Amino acid sequence: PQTLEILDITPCSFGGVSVITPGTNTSNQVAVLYQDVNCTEV
Amino acid sequence: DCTMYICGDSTECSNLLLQYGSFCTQLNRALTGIAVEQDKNTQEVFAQVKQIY
Ligand SMILES: *[C@@H]1O[C@H](CO)[C@@H](O)[C@H](O)[C@H]1NC(C)=O
Ligand SMILES: *[C@@H]1O[C@H](CO)[C@@H](O)[C@H](O)[C@H]1NC(C)=O
Ligand SMILES: *[C@@H]1O[C@H](CO)[C@@H](O)[C@H](O)[C@H]1NC(C)=O
Repeated sequence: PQTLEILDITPCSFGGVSVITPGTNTSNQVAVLYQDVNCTEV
Repeated sequence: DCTMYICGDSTECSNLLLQYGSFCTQLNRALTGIAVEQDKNTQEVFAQVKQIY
């Protein structure tokens, strides 16, 4: 509204996240598969 | 994602959706059950044999 320009609003919180883990009775170490992304956020 | 689909990027709405409880979990339980059997459907059709000829 102040200076005239058109700003696209892109929703945050994007891309799928998966949890690759053995049973918690085995180990608590987990691998996290991030769909729809490159290795950046982490 | 049934928290994201219903309430987009919203804390006030997501707090209201958490009052609905297991609804979000039971939908993904059925979608995962599909996602598992669709890999099983492909497993039953294309691999009937252990050896690659
Ligand atoms: C309002 O702010 C914009 C910059 O965002 C500026 O270009 C404009 O001149 C301002 N208008 C007035 C009169 O405050
Ligand atoms: C955890 O693993 C141990 C050793 O294999 C087994 O004896 C036990 O039944 C398991 N417990 C659970 C909760 O899976
Ligand atoms: C990620 O980007 C690199 C180039 O910077 C590309 O070579 C790689 O295939 C990309 N990986 C994904 C997420 O497809």
